[PDB]
Amino acid sequence: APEGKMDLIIMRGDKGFGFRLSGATHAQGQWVRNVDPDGQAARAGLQAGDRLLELNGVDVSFWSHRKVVDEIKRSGDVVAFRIARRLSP
Amino acid sequence: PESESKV
Repeated sequence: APEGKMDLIIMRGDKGFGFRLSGATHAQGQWVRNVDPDGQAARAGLQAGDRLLELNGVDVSFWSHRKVVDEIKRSGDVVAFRIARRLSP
Repeated sequence: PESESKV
């Protein structure tokens, strides 16, 4: 499996960013399990399977699921992700 | 799952 990295910027919607994060409760890191096709993440091009590498220019690949989620919720109206994406698929 | 959350 070869992957490529990409940077993403997502404005918060009124129900959030619009995706379900999933992964290590306590590297490799959390990952995007599904994304609201009408939500803000889909609009910025987050896709299922995207694996979270950086949150607001901070390496977050080795964190707990809740520290990542909490900081995502605390990011305010905008968030930035760097992610790793399967390339062959 | 291992740990899931909507954001």
